[PDB]
Amino acid sequence: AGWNAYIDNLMADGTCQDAAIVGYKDSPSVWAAVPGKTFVNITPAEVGILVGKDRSSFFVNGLTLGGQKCSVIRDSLLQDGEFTMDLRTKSTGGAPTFNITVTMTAKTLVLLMGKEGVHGGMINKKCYEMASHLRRSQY
Repeated sequence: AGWNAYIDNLMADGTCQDAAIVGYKDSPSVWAAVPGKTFVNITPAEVGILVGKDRSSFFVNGLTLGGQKCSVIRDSLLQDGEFTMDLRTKSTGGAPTFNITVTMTAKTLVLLMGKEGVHGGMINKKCYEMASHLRRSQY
């Protein structure tokens, strides 16, 4: 309810192409996402891996978000005051790859995907700031 307003903000400057707010407690589900893209299709199983105990194997095997294959660049998801994970999509046949940052709040995972050529640091900072805003409001 009203959660798509946060998506609108994340999508406002035009450098990002996808975004989602996913609750990870109890039964995971997408609270808001960009219709027609990738994050909207995120499954509870994919959410279980992001917040999982094994935080090594995915550096070798990669992971999927909405069925899209990704490689993990750095993981500080469960690190207090840091809360981020930087990823990059894995493409095939000349398709462009995009940078993604996932930030954990008290109840959600804020995922953001940049457009082609957009630096991961910019994506990381934007995702982190939205996550902190939510965190301050107890989400």
